[PDB]
Amino acid sequence: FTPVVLATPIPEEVQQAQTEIKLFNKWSFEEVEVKDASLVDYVQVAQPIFVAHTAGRYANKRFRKAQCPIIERLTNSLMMNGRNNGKKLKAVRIIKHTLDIINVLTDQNPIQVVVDAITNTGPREDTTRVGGGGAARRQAVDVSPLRRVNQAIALLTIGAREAAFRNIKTIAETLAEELINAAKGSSTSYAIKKKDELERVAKSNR
Amino acid sequence: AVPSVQTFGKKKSATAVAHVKAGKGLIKVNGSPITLVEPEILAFKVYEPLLLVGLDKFSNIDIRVRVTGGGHVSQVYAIRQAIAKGLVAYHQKYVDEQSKNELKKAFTSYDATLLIADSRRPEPKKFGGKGARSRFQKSY
Amino acid sequence: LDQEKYDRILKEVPTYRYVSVSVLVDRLKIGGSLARIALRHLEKEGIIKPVSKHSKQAIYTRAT
Amino acid sequence: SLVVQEQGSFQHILRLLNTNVDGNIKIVYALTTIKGVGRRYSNLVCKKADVDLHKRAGELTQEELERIVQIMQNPTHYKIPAWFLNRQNDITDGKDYHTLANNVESKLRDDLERLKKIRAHRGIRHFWGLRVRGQHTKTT
Amino acid sequence: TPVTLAKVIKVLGRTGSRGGVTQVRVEFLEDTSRTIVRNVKGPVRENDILVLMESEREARRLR
Amino acid sequence: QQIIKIRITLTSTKVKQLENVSSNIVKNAEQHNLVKKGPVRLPTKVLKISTRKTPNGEGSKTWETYEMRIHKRYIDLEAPVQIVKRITQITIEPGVDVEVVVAS
Amino acid sequence: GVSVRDVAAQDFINAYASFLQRQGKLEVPGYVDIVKTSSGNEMPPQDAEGWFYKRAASVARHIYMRKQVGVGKLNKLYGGAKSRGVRPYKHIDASGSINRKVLQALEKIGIVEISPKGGRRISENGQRDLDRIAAQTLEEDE
Amino acid sequence: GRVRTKTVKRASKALIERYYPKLTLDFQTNKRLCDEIATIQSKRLRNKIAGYTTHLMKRIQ
RNA sequence: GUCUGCUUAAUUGCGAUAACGAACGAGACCUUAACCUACUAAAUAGUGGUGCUAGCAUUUGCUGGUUAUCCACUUCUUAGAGGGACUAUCGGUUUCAAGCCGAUGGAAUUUGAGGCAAUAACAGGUCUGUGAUGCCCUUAGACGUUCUGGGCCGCACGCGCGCUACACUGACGGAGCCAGCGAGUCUAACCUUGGCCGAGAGGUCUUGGUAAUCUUGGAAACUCCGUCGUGCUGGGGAUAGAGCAUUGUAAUUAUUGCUCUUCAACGAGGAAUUCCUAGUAAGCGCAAGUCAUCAGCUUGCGUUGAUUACGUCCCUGCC
Repeated sequence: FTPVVLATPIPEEVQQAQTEIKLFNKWSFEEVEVKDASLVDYVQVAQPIFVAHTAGRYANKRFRKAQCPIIERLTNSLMMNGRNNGKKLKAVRIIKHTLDIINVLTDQNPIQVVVDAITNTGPREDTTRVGGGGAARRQAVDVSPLRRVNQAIALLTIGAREAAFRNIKTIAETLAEELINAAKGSSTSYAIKKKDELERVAKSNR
Repeated sequence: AVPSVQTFGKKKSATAVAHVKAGKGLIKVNGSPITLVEPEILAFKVYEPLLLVGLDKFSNIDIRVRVTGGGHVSQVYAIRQAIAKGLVAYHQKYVDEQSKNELKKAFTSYDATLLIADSRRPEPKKFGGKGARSRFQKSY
Repeated sequence: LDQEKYDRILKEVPTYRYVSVSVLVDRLKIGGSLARIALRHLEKEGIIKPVSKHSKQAIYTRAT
Repeated sequence: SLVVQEQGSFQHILRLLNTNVDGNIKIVYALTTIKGVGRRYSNLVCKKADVDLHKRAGELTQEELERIVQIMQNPTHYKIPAWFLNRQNDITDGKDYHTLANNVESKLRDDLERLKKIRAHRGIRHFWGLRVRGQHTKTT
Repeated sequence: TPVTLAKVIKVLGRTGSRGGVTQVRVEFLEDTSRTIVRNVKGPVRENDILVLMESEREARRLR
Repeated sequence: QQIIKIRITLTSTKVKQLENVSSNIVKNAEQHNLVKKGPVRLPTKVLKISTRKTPNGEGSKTWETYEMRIHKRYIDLEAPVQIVKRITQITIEPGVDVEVVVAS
Repeated sequence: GVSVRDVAAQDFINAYASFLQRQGKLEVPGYVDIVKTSSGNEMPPQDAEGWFYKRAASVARHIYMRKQVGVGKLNKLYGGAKSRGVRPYKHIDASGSINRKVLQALEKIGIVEISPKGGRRISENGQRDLDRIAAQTLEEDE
Repeated sequence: GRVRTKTVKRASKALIERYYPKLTLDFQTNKRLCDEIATIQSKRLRNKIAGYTTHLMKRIQ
């Protein structure tokens, strides 16, 4: 379907791939959606990144954290463990990996199972520190859904991190070993074995 | 004659020079065309703008982009601005005027840099403490 | 390294779908130094068909 | 290129200088479970030697155990450039030589007890159990 | 496990010692005209669909 | 009539005497009509001597950044041994240095 | 029509490396297996080999890319920082020696030359020998 | 903040008395004018007088 | 006068007022980072055109090399003059006062940032910077001067400031392969290439450079292409044995480095408790300040670069 014939052959593989089409031309963001009502509105499915980097003026305006592409509040977290602190290009050479080890293992739309590790991974029934005295109760109150997803990424990063940690497994195989088992969530993961562990510290205090 | 018109590029440090003339195909960056990107993961940064539009348009439009300033990712927007910049400097001086309006409603959508370079500064440093808003240790 | 480590390997790593070198130390356990070898070997029409990149990860896979 | 079919002459622990070695470890070390040798005299006695640098410590012809006990101990002969060295000028017996396994432990020893006969300050500050290089250590 | 999804109407006044709590009305999306006044924890607005499996505790204003 | 291609190289601490001298310069020389350029205008050096404020450790750690900002400024000018000398003598002034690095 | 630029930064590396491995002319200086290149590397080059024929296409593509330079220039380039250990990590300038001797061996055939102002300029051959071999490394990409 | 000042108000409030007629809200036509009238220090100060004024003729009507 | 109130980064300003109008501070001002396709010039910055030219195409093309082959340029890169922004323009929001949001244009939270920093002081520190200096003491068996040797580096331990790491989101390796702040030799040894000798650490011949003119355009995080495969490892690099080097009259209480082997803890850090609102937090480097050397510090820069608010008086602290 029409190869440009410009000396400089700038691809006919990444020309039929991204002319016919938008979006990162490995994963098609194209009939992939969200299945809950609450975390629509507060989790971009995608404005087109044709890669997984925007300057990023996301915290001036008290909200736009919203407008922030999910994929690039993720690579965002990983950003740590302190020593890397700064490295985004190590963090996209790692999640540009992650989306191939979900596609490969399940056989899914993996950018969706990326999204289903969001709404499922969110703590709703959550506590707060009432002050209150020397001792009081964590009046149990359901976060906005704003906060929720702040946690739903935050959680996931503090347990697929120890898994490489004296580990044969290179976060690419533990991250996708968390999201497949965190959406099926299961409890072989770390959210649905803390998310539940905060529901479950509240259900009393309440 | 030559028909040439033409521009600069600017993101936090350096420049490019799009010499957008009349030839046959080419898109030379640093003495090395764009298939040959440079920090080859970001590689897709510049690949959006040839296709964000017809790889159709840029057959006509020849860009020898020299790239100085500004560590590797600085200039990446500087050479992005400049292929669009002039995208409308060709589509302003040369190719009409609604071809700058059909564009900029394509190119305005990622509503990003692309067209308008970044604003943000590095903050000056001070006395006492080390990157910027840091104050030295405390005592008692 | 003896001769029920390579033929456990090849009859187990044609339709064995997801692989690496963390895949041969957790499934076939000892080695790794060697492993990135009897995987990659060949690449005879009946070993692994990959979507692998560089060095730093070698993410391989199914001939079919 | 494959899993190499290692027969048992894979032999599974090794013994070089009485001083232990392990036998399915990637060599240059293994020559490093030793005194007085460490991946630099080790990547010469293997290049001046007909070696593998990727073989293990068990997988060792013996013509490659006795040539690799042998360059070791000799020093100037299979080009050992003498700056390459520790017993740099004896200064008691010159000499161009190597202080080894059992022997870096009784020569560490015999260098302190040509300056404790003296009564000076390179082996009297080793003598008070506290350090000779000039600093103030208290923390440690 | 019955989930009642309740929509926030009127964000009211700030609370808590540390400003960790807003107050909150809510309009029950899924039974409109009910208009209960719970609490929540977040940096809120009007229209944050809000999630409660606890239908209902109706809450009172915490130092 | 021996021609010479002189080069005029200035420096001061005030942008107001100084600018004064390539207005006077290049219009006490286009009177003379000379073959010249226009007041070239060289990167602004610009010294910041950090110093603490106190006379004695004591006292918070409480510092200064005083500096001379020159505006370096040069020119051109042909003309024999007669009408570069009548030009160098005239601009005559407070604040300022003129060299005549001559090009015979 | 067919460039050194039009082609990548490690195929030309490994496909002039297996050209200058299999030329024999190239000479190979006597402290070019042992000796640590750079002194903060502990490890010399992990090849021990014809890094010398991988530093013979680097050096060489590197010249031509610019005008002229070398030996106290390929002195600031090939090393990196330092491993000071404990002491906050520090640049270290190689050893002018090996490429002060490939630069006097490239001098031999007609690849690299001495640029007037002086020091290494590729000749007029030389370049002939890099536009022949950027078009033989463009067809392992094609 | 964004909170206005005396020198400013009391400079527009003196002005607004005489010059309601030349008077406007395109404030970029006052800015010019507001020099021919006041004898102002600054450029910044001046751009904050007329800002206020335009906050008079936009509510006066 | 110097204030109920509203106002701000602010005794910063409208307004209320037997209080009228001024001085210092703050702000104004000076430094630097941004912008000027208008000026003024550049074989110590670079363009095309020009040959001379070295390759691939042969299609005129594409890829070069050339401190002069010539010139012509001045976006670039430097840098002088200069200009330029005031929260501007409507819209709101208010005592329709001072002010505060938002969206457009814009290069552009006090434009960012420092530096100067009254009023009164503190018995804070310092005669161990002084040939600034009171008064005591010292004056040749001196507490003054100087050749040596060790000493401030001595450890069961108590307390701060810090470096690498508990991984496959990493460690090892080829192969891509990228800045900015500097500095620098003169009366003599500061930077060193290049081209050799050394596995290396280096050695050296010889070279340039009082420096946009030389080393000096090639720094690391990384993209490359993979080996390692959940094995305290192929994370960890402790402590050790020798040699070989490179300085230093002195290398011992190994100044550093290399060459190879010994393979110490720790498997994410309790009662505590810091610093931080934008190129900001933090990590990967390097040039200077020492200096003969020996940085795990001091300063300064950039190259990648986000979370989180953009608000309160719960606290402390001070007004």
